[PDB]
Amino acid sequence: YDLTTRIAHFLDRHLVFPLLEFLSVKEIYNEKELLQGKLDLLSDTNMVDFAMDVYKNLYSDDIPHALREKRTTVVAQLKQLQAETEPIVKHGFRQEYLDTLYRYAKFQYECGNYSGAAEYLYFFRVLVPATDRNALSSLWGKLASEILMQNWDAAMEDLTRLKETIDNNSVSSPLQSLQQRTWLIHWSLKGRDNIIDLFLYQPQYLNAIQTMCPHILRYLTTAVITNKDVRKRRQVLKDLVKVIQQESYTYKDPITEFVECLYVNFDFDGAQKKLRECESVLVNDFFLVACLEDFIENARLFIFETFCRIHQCISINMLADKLNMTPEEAERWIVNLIRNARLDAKIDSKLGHVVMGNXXXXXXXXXXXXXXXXXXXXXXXXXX
Amino acid sequence: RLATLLGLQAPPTRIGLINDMVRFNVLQYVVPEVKDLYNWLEVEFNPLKLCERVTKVLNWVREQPEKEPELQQYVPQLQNNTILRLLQQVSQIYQSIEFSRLTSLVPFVDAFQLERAIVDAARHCDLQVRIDHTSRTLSFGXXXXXXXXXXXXXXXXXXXXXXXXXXXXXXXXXX
Amino acid sequence: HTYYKFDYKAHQRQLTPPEGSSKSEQDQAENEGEDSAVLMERLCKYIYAKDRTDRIRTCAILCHIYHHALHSRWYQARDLMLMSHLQDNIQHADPPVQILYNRTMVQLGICAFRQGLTKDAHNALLDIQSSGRAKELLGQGLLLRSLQERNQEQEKVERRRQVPFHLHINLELLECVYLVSAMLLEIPYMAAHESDARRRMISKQFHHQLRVGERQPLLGPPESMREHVVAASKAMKMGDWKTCHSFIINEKMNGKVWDLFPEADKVRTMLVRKIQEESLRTYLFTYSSVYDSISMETLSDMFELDLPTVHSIISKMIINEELMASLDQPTQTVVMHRXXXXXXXXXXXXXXXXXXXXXXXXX
Amino acid sequence: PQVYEELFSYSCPKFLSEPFLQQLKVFSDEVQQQAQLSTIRSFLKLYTTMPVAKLAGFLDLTEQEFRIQLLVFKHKMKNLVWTSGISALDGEFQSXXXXXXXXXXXXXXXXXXXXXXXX
Repeated sequence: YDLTTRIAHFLDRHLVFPLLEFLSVKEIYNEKELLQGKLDLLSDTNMVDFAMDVYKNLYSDDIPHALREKRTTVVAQLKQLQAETEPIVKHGFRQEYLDTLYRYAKFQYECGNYSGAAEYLYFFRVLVPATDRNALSSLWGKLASEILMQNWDAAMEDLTRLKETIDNNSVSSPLQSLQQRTWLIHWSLKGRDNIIDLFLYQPQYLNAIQTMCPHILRYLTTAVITNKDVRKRRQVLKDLVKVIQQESYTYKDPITEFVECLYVNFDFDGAQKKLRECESVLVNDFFLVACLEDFIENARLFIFETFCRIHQCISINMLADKLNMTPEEAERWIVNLIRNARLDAKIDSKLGHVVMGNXXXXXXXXXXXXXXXXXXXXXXXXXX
Repeated sequence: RLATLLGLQAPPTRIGLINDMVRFNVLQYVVPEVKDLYNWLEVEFNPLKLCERVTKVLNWVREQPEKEPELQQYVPQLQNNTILRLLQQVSQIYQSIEFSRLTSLVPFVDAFQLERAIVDAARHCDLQVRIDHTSRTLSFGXXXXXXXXXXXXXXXXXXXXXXXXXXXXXXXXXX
Repeated sequence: HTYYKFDYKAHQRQLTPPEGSSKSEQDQAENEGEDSAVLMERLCKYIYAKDRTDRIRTCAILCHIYHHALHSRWYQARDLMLMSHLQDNIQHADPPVQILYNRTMVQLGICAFRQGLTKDAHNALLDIQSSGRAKELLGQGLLLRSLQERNQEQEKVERRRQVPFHLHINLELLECVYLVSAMLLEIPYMAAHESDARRRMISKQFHHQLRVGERQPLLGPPESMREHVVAASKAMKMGDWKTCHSFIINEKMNGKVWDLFPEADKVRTMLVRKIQEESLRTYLFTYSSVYDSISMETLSDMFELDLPTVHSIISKMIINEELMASLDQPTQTVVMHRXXXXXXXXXXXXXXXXXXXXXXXXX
Repeated sequence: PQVYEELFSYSCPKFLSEPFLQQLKVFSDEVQQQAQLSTIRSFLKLYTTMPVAKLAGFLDLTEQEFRIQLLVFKHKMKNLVWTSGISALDGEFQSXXXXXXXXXXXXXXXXXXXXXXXX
């Protein structure tokens, strides 16, 4: 995939630069695109720490003019805001003070000092004229800064403060924004079964701010598909396949759409080949990178379970040959899966035979029949 | 309604209609090969020899300009009738015959078309079958159950015969 | 005067328009790599405003969707439609909008079907093709026949607003398309119901027509297009896919239904494949009674479907319908005809439910 | 058990309610230990031959890791559940009357109908 479009695609500044730096650090130190674009993008802004890093090797050559100007303009801005806030604390007006807290927050954020951006951001608590706009926007900010400082605990916290807050409007997406933040927190924190529930829930039809439109499609999709323990047939069917709204996000990244159609349709080989194909790109995703190996393995386990429950006796060697993936690798994967107790697969690699089992038998059916009879009797008693 | 519409007293059977065919005037102007065909299929039908008879009879029709023309347009339904009879007779001869043998026994346009025909005969209830694709065998009926009710059905027939026989004996008594 | 035509014809009209015009001119628009697309999107963007009336704005929108659905990828059109947000507005009125509302629905229904999305197409067309009067609902009816009706003329002239034939799209194509869809969708689910597994219930368009034919005193070889589609259906039921594919052309040839598309070859082969799949499904559904076991190799060769598709379809379906069927992937073989104990357990549950209900009434 | 144990731990007060009379909670603990056993029997065999690993996964949940080698054999001694081939070199467990059962069910059905008619 081209970087220009990816970097272009995400509105957020952190995504714009942090993603470039991730792609650069994440895959190859040598490649130009991560470093050139990050350099040029950083030089458009007030953070010299990021700029200093760019100056360092693997980064665009250091320029004296860029740093001195940024640095000095900052000194000036800090003095200005300091005074203005002094004066605002001393006209006795809440709105001005709130703006100052917000403006110190903005200043610190662009300057790249995140702790302070957070502190002065939430300092606007007391001076909030109203919880819904003064307070919920404070939430959106703590959410941005917390995501960027990598505390997703705090993200959930201000998500519950925001969505717990009494005034809620159905029309506003902010519902959308908060869903996205929560989804992201769950995803960063077996399958969560929360992340997907969140991402699948709605589309604002307005820019995510937090989540790439493709990002929501892929995160929702993969998290769901991997939720064997949590997911209902509906969860595969109800909340993804049948879900018309989510279709919008899905049509954005069609490779993922077909991946899910493949899985739902029982062609797990196709599905897993798509996944193998995308793996290298998905390892470039700043939020997804850490969970990739887990989600794919879970999907594979689910596929095995679908194969495994439907056949009493399996020719393992044939399956490995006919798998479309190497037989030895498949056997190794099964061996890894089994100890976890994910699969009740009865397997000897050497035999190549696999066997899974879900008067005694006859008694079983008889027992069930008796059970039903009991229920019927109970109903009769109730009627009486 | 149309049968009543053609001054027919009632809808007929093919056997009934055939008898008019059986009558000499239809027969007299009737090409000989067809009379033979009627023998082969309607009179003395034997699966172990039908294929040969048809092979020797089918050459004659093709050669004739007029016979071939009459024949060309009935190949399909004729084939269907013959194969239906073969499936029924095989149903009588066997209990579980190999798919290779059954298909082999009766000529078909294609091996798969033969299976199609066999199932169609089953749906129209001219034969009951269970086709096991794993072992490549067909059964004209859990295993012991299907044997038990086959035995019962044989015993019943035997009893019927005995009863009828007894009746005949009564007549012999007078002798 | 533009949208309903091809990019070529449009650029001819435009070129010829400019040749007549004096070289000096004033134009708001700035030339773009695509001259035509930028013209349409230009006037489009112009017309829509908060201030601007819905009849004009909605008119613009609908024209966008029509043009785009014809000359551009389908997804774009879909996005436009769902983003544009006209539900109440489209129906009333704009005078000529009604045609756009139903005309553009028809058009995206057609392009999505050209893309060989059946599930999409049947979703799209059902509301508008449920209409008995659909010919009129598309604003195509002979002026004369309703000109005797509408008279007196004072009232009548306003009433006869039906769109021109060049704008108008043939009904046979549309109907055959939708019926072909409803066939692919509703046949396997019907067959299974014939199977009596009854896992799910599905409705297929033109189903009523098929029922009428069965109860008909006379059954003729197919002549009208619906009869060719019909024969293809019955052919699917009996498991002859070749016959079914043949029949659609035969119904089509008199109809000329498939000849009205530029990509017709591509769609012929695509449909040939989708029909291969669904006919394989149908076969399996109907014949699982008398077959205890199957062969994926033979089935693969005879349906002309590679095993990867076969095993997938069969396993998927069996898992979805809870069919008592077992597949060995190693030997590539299938098993059916079973469970008793489980069934009884289910019945018991149902009974319990009924009892509970009765208790409610008693209370 | 983890939930069961915690339930005793929290509602420790209810059990206590005299203190000498119930110094050790004896009865509740005995009852809980019986309660833990029932679920394993509930699978109740019904399999002619069972993979060891599946048994290990299920017995693993029980607090003692070594119980299945021991916990499984112990269950056989109880006789609530029957294990076949246990202690085998292979290591894989193996696992008129019917008519009577059927007749019994038919009787119950009739009884239910009678009550319905009488009602």
